[PDB]
Amino acid sequence: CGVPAIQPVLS
Amino acid sequence: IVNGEEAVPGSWPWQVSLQDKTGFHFCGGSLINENWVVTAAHCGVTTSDVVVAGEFDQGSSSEKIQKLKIAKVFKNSKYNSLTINNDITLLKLSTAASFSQTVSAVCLPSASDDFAAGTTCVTTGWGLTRY
Amino acid sequence: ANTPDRLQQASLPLLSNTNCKKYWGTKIKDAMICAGASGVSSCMGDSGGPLVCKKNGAWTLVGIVSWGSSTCSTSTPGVYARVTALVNWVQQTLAAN
Amino acid sequence: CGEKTCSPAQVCLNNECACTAIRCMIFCPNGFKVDENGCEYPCTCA
Repeated sequence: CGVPAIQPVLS
Repeated sequence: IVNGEEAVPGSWPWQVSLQDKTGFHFCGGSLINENWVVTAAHCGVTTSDVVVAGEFDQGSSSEKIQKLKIAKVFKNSKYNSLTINNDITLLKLSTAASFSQTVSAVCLPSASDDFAAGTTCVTTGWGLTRY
Repeated sequence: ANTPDRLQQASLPLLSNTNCKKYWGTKIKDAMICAGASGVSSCMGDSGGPLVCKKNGAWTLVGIVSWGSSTCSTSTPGVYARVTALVNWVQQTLAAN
Repeated sequence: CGEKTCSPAQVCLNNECACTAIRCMIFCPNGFKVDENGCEYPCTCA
């Protein structure tokens, strides 16, 4: 849980 | 979200969209596992409402999303309409979700975990970008 | 007007409950947690949504969008259900079913 | 409250009824339900 396979990208 | 930012498609796997029989998105939700979703008690969800997972662009007609049906709703009985305290609801699906790259679960904390003020967190959703 | 089609994300700081009372007075209970007031805000349609923060490698659900400014003010913080105060209820529920 | 009684979606501040500045982030296709005094309820759709 909590580990997106598609890593989140923020500013 | 006001002043929010368009997210990377699929980068937030647990985020679901709740929709009524009329088709309107009214609340968000989070998959804690394949059979359960956590949302707000004040969303007043019913078993005729649908949970949509794995989506990014709700206005798309080609993306492969998972329209999951709801078996039962559990609104925290302690929820107070006047104070909006204990604002939580758990959803048990009829159509279990199939986890993969674009559909996953978020972790749950323990009752004793402490997240200090000042900590940078993140919030997501399909809420208004201006009211 | 009309809820956006594409998923949105935003970064924001958590606030201590005492601080939060600055904007919401006594309406802030122990089972709630605030975040924002940093030029970002949750708006109609985000409720039920998640508020995740990292704890050893993983995004954990610290809050669930609940309520806030009626105009979605970026200068006031939004309020969330403090999951740590509700996880116990959650656990019991998942076991009884 | 003051020299009168507030309605369901009203709060008493400064000894006067007034609509609440609070709203649940729920999306209401028809907007928030309105109370007898014209004030929007904070967490119930119309």
